[PDB]
Amino acid sequence: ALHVPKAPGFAQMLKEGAKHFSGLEEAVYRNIQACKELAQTTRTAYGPNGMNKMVINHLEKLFVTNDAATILRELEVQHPAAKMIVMASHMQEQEVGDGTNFVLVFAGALLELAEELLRIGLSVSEVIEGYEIACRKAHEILPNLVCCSAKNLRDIDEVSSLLRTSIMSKQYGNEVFLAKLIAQACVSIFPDSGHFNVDNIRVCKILGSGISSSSVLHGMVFKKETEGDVTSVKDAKIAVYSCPFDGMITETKGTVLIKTAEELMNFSKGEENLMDAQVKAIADTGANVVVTGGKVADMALHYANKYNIMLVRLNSKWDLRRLCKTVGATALPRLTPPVLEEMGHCDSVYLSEVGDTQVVVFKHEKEDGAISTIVLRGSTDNLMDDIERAVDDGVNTFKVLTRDKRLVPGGGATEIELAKQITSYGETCPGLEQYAIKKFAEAFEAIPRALAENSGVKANEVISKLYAVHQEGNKNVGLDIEAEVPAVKDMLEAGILDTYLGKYWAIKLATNAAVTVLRVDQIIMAKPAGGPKPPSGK
Amino acid sequence: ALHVPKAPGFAQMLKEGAKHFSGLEEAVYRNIQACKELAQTTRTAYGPN
Amino acid sequence: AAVKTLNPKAEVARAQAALAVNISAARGLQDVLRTNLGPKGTMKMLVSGAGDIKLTKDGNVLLHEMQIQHPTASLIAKVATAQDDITGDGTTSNVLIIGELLKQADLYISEGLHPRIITEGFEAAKEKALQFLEEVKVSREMDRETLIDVARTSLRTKVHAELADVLTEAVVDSILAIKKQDEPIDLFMIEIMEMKHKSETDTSLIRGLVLDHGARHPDMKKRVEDAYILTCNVSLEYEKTEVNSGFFYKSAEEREKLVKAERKFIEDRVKKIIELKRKVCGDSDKGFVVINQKGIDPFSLDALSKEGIVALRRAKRRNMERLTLACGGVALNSFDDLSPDCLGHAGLVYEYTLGEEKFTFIEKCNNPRSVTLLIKGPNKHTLTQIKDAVRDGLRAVKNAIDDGCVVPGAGAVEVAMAEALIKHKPSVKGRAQLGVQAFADALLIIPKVLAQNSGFDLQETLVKIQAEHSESGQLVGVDLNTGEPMVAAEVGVWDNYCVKKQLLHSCTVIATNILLVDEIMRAGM
Amino acid sequence: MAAVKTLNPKAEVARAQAALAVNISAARGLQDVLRTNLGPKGTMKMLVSGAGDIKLTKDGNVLLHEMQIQHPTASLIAKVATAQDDITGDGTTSNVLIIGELLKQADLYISEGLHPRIITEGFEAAKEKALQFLEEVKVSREMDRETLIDVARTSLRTKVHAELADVLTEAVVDSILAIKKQDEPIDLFMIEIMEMKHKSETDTSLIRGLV
Amino acid sequence: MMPTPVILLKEGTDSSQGIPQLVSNISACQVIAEAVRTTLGPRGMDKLIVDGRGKATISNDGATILKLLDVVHPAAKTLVDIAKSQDAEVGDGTTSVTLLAAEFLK
Amino acid sequence: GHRPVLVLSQNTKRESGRKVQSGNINAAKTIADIIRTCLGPKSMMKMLLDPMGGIVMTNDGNAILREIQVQHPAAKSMIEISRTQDEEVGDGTTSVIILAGEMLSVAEHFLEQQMHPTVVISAYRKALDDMISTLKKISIPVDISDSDMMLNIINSSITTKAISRWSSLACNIALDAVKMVQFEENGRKEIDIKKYARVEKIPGGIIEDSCVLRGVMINKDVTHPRMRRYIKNPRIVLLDSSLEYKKGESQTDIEITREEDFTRILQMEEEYIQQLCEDIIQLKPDVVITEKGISDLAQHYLMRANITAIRRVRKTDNNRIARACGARIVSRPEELREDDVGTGAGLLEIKKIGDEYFTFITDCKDPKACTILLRGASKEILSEVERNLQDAMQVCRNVLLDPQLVPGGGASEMAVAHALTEKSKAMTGVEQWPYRAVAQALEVIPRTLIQNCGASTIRLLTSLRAKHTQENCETWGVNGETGTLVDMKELGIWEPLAVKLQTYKTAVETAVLLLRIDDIVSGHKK
Ligand SMILES: Nc1ncnc2c1ncn2[C@@H]1O[C@H](COP(=O)(O)OP(=O)(O)O)[C@@H](O)[C@H]1O
Ligand SMILES: Nc1ncnc2c1ncn2[C@@H]1O[C@H](COP(=O)(O)OP(=O)(O)O)[C@@H](O)[C@H]1O
Ligand SMILES: Nc1ncnc2c1ncn2[C@@H]1O[C@H](COP(=O)(O)OP(=O)(O)O)[C@@H](O)[C@H]1O
Ligand SMILES: [Mg+2]
Ligand SMILES: [Mg+2]
Ligand SMILES: [Mg+2]
Ligand SMILES: [Mg+2]
Ligand SMILES: [Mg+2]
Repeated sequence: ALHVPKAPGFAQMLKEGAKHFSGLEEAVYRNIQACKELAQTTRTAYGPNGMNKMVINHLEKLFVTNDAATILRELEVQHPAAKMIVMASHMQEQEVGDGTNFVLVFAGALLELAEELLRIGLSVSEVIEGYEIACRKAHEILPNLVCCSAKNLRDIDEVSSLLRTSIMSKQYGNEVFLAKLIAQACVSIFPDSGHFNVDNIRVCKILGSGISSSSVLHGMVFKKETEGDVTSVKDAKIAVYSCPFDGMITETKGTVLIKTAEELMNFSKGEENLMDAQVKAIADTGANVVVTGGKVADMALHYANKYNIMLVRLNSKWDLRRLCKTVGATALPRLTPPVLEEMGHCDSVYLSEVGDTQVVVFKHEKEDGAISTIVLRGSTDNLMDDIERAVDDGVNTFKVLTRDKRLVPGGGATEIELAKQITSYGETCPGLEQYAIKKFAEAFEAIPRALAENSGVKANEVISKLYAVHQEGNKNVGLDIEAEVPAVKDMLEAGILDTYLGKYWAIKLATNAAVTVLRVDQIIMAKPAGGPKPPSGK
Repeated sequence: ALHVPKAPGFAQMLKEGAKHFSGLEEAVYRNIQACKELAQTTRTAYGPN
Repeated sequence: AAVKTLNPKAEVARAQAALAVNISAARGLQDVLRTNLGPKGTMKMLVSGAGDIKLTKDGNVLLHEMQIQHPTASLIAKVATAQDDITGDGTTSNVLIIGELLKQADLYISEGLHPRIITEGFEAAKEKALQFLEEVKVSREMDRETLIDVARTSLRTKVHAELADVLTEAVVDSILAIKKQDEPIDLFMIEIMEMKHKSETDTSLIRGLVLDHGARHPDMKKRVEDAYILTCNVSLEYEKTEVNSGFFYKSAEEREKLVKAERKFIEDRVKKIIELKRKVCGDSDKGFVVINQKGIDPFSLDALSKEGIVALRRAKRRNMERLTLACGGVALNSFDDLSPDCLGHAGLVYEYTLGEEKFTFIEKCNNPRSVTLLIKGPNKHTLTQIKDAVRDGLRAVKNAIDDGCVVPGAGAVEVAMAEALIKHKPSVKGRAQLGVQAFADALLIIPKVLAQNSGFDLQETLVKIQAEHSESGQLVGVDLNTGEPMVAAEVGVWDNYCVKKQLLHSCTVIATNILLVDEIMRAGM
Repeated sequence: MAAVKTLNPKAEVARAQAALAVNISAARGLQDVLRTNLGPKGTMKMLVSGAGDIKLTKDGNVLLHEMQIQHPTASLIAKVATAQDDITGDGTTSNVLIIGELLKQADLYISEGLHPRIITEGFEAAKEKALQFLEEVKVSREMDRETLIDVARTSLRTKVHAELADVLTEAVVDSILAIKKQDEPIDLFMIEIMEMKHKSETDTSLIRGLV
Repeated sequence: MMPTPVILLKEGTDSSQGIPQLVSNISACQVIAEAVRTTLGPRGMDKLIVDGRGKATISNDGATILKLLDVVHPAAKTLVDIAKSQDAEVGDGTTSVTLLAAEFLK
Repeated sequence: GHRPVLVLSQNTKRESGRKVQSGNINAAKTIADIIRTCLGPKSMMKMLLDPMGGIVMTNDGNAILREIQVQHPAAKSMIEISRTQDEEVGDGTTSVIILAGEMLSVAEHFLEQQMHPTVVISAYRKALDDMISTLKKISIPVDISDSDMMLNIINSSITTKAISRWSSLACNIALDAVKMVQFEENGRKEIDIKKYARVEKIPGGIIEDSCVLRGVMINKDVTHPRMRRYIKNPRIVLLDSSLEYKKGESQTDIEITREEDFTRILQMEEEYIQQLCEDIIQLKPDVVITEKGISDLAQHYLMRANITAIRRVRKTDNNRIARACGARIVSRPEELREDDVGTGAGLLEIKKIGDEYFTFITDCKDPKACTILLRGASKEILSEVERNLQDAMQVCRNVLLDPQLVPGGGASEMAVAHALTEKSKAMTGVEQWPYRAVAQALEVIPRTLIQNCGASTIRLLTSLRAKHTQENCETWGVNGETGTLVDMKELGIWEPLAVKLQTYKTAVETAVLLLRIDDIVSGHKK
């Protein structure tokens, strides 16, 4: 009478390190608690008044940011329900590019209210059905909340104003300057054709002069140095080669078979003459800049120097392809001189010294081109990484605007209006799903509550004022962060707007993740292994 | 498929060092064998020789 | 023990110990897998040693992914694996019936009965049950509605209601597309392709192929409207000689000449392809797509792209047959004698890029005998679950088409089988009637588990259903929404006849063999 | 894995169906061990202590003490049997068998989703009816020597060898009749039980006095 | 806090939050500034740093001294980073940047 | 220091005397007792855990004995004799073990009673000779032309296994396979079922669907999907050489100086493959089957002539196909002849079972090889069914070679025991006692049958022994299902004479081998 034996059956057959969780208390409530913990960890970095977090990953690489997706990525999340919510957040990041913190907060609020509903007596299936019904109702209501549209994407000022809200959440202090930079970069890209490519925006990080010294360049910047003596041109005629700048050799096997003294004496001279003839043939087309993706031969370098030809060596094939796109050339597979159509042109190519690093600049003058780059200055690598994340968010926002041009009020106005409308709908629905619909509506309160908490004011007063004003009939009234007391203001006038696609996809993904977590009833975790990761993940 | 668990019931409730021999072959034959062994050890001292 | 005497470090369970161990293992497996049965079942969540998340409801997947190291569990897992391999459904029912047969047999064995009599009763009951199942099957012309009903009765048990509704149309349309009259259905001609960028309800059927690789040359067109498909298996990259050639030259000019002359073999085949393309379509309106099972080096890619040809390399081996059946060309292993008549046709070819991966769509085929299913979802576990569900649905529809008959589901068939077995029991001589009764009680497990999963109780629901069946004679099942007796024939709750027959045969065989095991040894060390 | 384990990590807990499974398995194990004891055709058991002392017995209570068992439900059943032996002195094996069969029959319905409370209520009603039936079925007789001899036989034959039981029947009946006073409780302390180790087992007898 | 049989983050993860961690960051920045405090001005002094291999480095340059220090505090490394940035962009003032930043924080 | 000095090395033990004999006999008795309960039509099955994680649920004695590990060398000898019995005749493995254990058990008495083992061995050998004479006397002839008799014999052989439920189908399959395999060439008769009678297990389906094919089935598919998967009357051509271009044995290197030599070499490789394909096509076959790889270009040239190609079959599978369809495996296609072309296969179908493709060359006319397609619940069930089928085919081959039969169910054992006792009544020397002991030890088979049936051993065995003392009762045995004495002329349980002869010889000789042994020495390094 001193030991409790394992129950016969599945309990005894379980492996040594395995764990089995069944029922509500052991599985569902624990998963809800884990999701709440993850949401609590990421909550404090929501909104313009969110605070950055220093995160040290397993490799002692330091990340300081308020981007929810990056924070979740660099966190060693082990609870698998939190893993599902993290996958939902990452899917939101991949699909849209912003709203990951919204996804996480909404999932956490939904799961807590689901836990309350389960405690009061509702079954899991009823809660899931009510959540799905309320999500459908919210998706139906959302198009009616659109306050304004982009209506123009070729303007610099208007695109800057549109992206200002997106890039104000991160880098709150100075978002107007970054708005101008990203707007110029995105307007140079996005030609008459409607398709816009995010990859076409390049970011170069150079330390030294603070982020206020950043600028946009209609071209490409490479952190390297020219191979030859020539360091600057004015009417570049770039000829891009995907082959090494050397005489090509047989792919089978090369063997110089010498049988006479004359051949031995003449071989090197013939090879040098062939190299000289090839280089002169390349130069005779008018090409004064040559870019190669392979190794540069010494004789080839000498003959390029002799004819005043700039040599640039790009190791990465992605860089070579991007240069071909931004200049208008095609990477020739052999060392033949380029014909007129395949010879790229740039308005200026030169070697420059920015801060400390040596850079090679392929610079256009006309305000267009296939690829435009943004040079980021700063005093810290981490600061430039954060600015780069903000630039990525702005570019993704511009891409979404190209996809769909509709906008909804930000600062919790959309969330509060959605909560009010969903509550009104659920009050008219008989049956047990009304509790789930009301809880889904109340989950929208977590966004204005988080904003008020981060801004340093009392959330209850803000939410009460928001309900009062929305009941009055003002659907575009949200939190005012520029106040020491709970206050609200019209956000259409303030210009604080959110993408319709962002809200739509965030709500859909958060609801899907919450429902999927709720569906789980049993957990069978295998014994953790110390294996060197799956081969696919590398 | 690499270990035979103890049968539920008395086999599992048996103490750590205890032993349980039951049935004809496991108990009666073993007892007879032990008694035969003892008689074999003592046999060669029987009689005047 | 004798074995322990011979081998001291050997584990032995003998006589009633072996039966107790086997029955305990079967009961544990059954208890775990009870909650799987029926659409009202509970999703199980499986985390591997590497942290991979597996959301599933299948009996076979659960059996494979439980951390179990028991011999009887291994035997039952092998039985369920065979069940899944041949029919693709009924694994959970397999485990439940095996466990309940063992439990009912033990109910009599514990009272001094010998297992041999129970096995004889099991054999007689199985024979009578197979006869009754043959009597009760519904031979029907498998139109689209019946196939939709069967696919629904599988997918709803596997996945969510709306997802099941979408997958029903997808699976039924795919099967009807690939199916040829009076010809066995080849399930290899249905690609199951995964994409991870949309919602789960965006899964659809493409009347063509989706390839996980796109064009490797940036200058190739990303969208071709009217395309001619050349499915080939010819290497278009440089190949070295088998006999260790090597080159010998005496100057740089000879080296250049040999470099130019070592590409001629591949250049000849590239020229053949280009000449065929030029001859077939003299304008720019029509397109030309080359799908190659082997590699294509950058030189050939540039040569082809300079002629407006889209070339795909390193295609899958089965994609040759898939493209031959769908597009309608001839898979070529050499360009010795290639003619316009061996070219396939596709009404639309375009490339879709998703993150770092690229996809190629080949749609608008004339009469595609091979199609693809595009699984779309936001998570990896969602994709895996949908793939398992569509596999189950495809197997169910194929079985329904093959065996022209179909069996009412919702628990009616086994209720009727148990009642018939009880009626037939007096005809069995000896004490095998106990085995017959045990077999009938074991067959009655499915309505019980369905009632529990629906939230009802066994006794009341079961007696209601049995009374309704006895009074009316119809095949009445379990209504998972109300619990009242319900005739599955009208509502369209159907089960595969082959699945039921395989269940009976395999469960009876394995239960009989396990009951007759009286001694377990581990003495090979 | 449960609420208790969170507060006390080194805690062993069995909950819900696990509790019933554990208790019923222990009861069935005890019943399986003690089945062979019942009746005069029962089988003798060899019990060897740690010191090597040999005890041959078929008594249910004596066996229960000497089983190398460390189970809680087994402890409860052993306590019940010990109380039985202390008060009445017979029926311990019957206790173990009946408890095991009661638990097994109850589980036969509990595994079908039936709540144990209904089974317990049925048990109470059946116990009341069975007690009434036992009251009506008993045979009230004048306890002469023949009836006492029959009872002593029905016990000793199920306890020892038939001939030894036959001798012990007269021994015990004569002792009880000798010390018994009319219409007074019987004091069993007034029957000395002395062991001597120098004769055959059938040489045991009763002495009208003290040793 | 409770054991929570299944934990969210990997075991061994250390988290510091609130005002105390900010005060600790300020203190670490003060410590970093103190290490180069006396190398400023015509009356400055040199610092000798010995690496693991035994080779010594004597320097008055603030950026060099900070680089030779194996700073692992996440907040303190920002001072080293800005000193290196000042060295890269300008080349002089690497001692003044750290003093100014730490004094702001203090 | 001063390490000990001694004659033999360390870890070298040695025991001698009555202890060694008693230990050997006890080890043999333990081996017998392990499988004592697996004999007869009412035998229980055993589950054995393979160290490699497998499970062997089987009733056969030989598999059980070979799946366990023992340390005592006498147990090793017993396992070896079990394997020998299994290999020589096919069945009787769990009977010879019991017989040897009983013979050693009854010899232990005389060993303990001051009798030298050599006298016991001489008596054992005389008893074995008289057993052989008695079995040859009480046998009955069988005509192999009667299919019903052969089916009855195979049934009596398989009534003790788990396949007795489908006994009829199993007997038909075994008889058909043995008849198909039977071959004669150059006057040398041959029944080689270990090579040309292949058992293929495909889990799933039902056991009732298992059958023996008039051909060969392999787990192979066409190299290219354009090839036909259904040919009515194919002309088979078999190869065991690659249809690719490969390097020679001698070290050879080319030296290219002219520009056009590289392309010329590649073109000649292609032309060599084309020449090989044309040499194959000149015979106009329908399918080509090779044990080595087939190049894709060779596949193209084969499809140009409308020929189905199977890429890589095993040596044994190719031999089976050659025996079935009448082909002849060749290596160089240049030397192909019309005689090598395999005509006789009535259908080649490549269908899908489950999720795998299988090639059928069934419907052959006069095929000398066959495959037994087994379908069942799972892998272990099919393995046990295959073991039972092996036992049935071995019994059928033994009956075909040796057409005499002896009564089963212990009737032969009791008849031989009675004859041995009657002959021992005439001897006067000291050897008579071990002789009679062996005679009565031969009665263990009916005793084990009665014990397994659940009936009472004493009175049933006494009544059977009394019955066998009459003039004509040599065919009186026991029922393994009802526990009653019946005449085997009515029950119909008969066993091949060869099986019983091998069983008695092996048991007696194992007893002789273990009786001769004393002074066990162990521990020495090789
Ligand atoms: N100036 C502002 N005033 C009030 N609310 C704002 C302002 N700028 C942004 N927001 C709110 O902050 C939210 C953005 O939070 P953010 O940190 O970007 O999380 P995520 O990156 O997940 O969207 C938006 O919902 C928006 O309503
Ligand atoms: N809509 C329904 N109503 C009632 N019963 C159903 C319904 N759908 C399925 N069933 C029954 O529930 C069972 C589902 O079993 P399932 O979970 O598919 O096990 P398996 O996957 O092993 O076949 C089927 O036997 C079927 O008879
Ligand atoms: N129906 C039957 N009734 C009685 N005895 C039988 C019957 N069938 C087989 N036997 C006996 O059982 C023996 C076969 O048992 P088996 O398990 O095959 O042992 P083995 O593997 O050593 O042949 C035969 O000697 C035969 O005499
Ligand atoms: Mg944002
Ligand atoms: Mg199913
Ligand atoms: Mg008593
Ligand atoms: Mg200075
Ligand atoms: Mg046999």
